Amino acid sequence: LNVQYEPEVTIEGFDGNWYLQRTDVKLTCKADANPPATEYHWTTLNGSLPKGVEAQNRTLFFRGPITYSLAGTYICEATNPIGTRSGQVEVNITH
Repeated sequence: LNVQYEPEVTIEGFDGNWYLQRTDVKLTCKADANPPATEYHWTTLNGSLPKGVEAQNRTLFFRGPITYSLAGTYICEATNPIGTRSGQVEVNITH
């Protein structure tokens, strides 16, 4: 297209406060750009992946209900010919 921009990374899924007993607590990472992407980077603020999440492509599928060990910042970066952008989300567990 006439416009070329670095991929816009967005987090989708449960919008709001995350409830312990809910399977709706999964998140999807989307990068929107003129070209899809050349590379995709998925990393959390802790640099590691929790044992409660099942990762599939740019989709964060939670294996079940959200737990305290599932709380934190999930970030993803997309590498494109126009640049690299990252999106993050901060999940908190209800009390």
